[PDB]
Amino acid sequence: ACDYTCGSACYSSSDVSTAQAAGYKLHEDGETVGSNSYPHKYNNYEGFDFSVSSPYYEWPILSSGDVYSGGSPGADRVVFNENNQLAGVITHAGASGNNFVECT
Ligand SMILES: Nc1nc2c(ncn2[C@@H]2O[C@H](CO)[C@@H](O)[C@H]2OP(=O)(O)O)c(=O)[nH]1
Repeated sequence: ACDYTCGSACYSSSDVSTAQAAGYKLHEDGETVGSNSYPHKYNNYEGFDFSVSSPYYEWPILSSGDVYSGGSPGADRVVFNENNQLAGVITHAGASGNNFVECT
């Protein structure tokens, strides 16, 4: 059930897969939504040890279960690459500044 824990947000594999599919599709069509223009390149400044190759893209995953459509993105993100492989699930919760910590 709780495959990914972001602070207090709990996401299942299906939740991630659904959000990732939506984000990858917009990337594929070259579209973006929200004040921060998601999905956009994630440079991995935090230096996370991803098992998949770059480039990476961040896309918001909502605790409500809805697919992001340009509103408030919240603190959690799913990270994917050009192969639509899941690099990881990250969050701003528990981090300082605009930094991310990996969800466990
Ligand atoms: N913290 C962080 N921000 C990133 C990274 N890659 C791109 N960014 C963007 O770099 C700027 C400083 O963090 C922000 O615009 C941020 O976008 P988001 O705010 O949409 O994450 C990354 O690897 N880590």
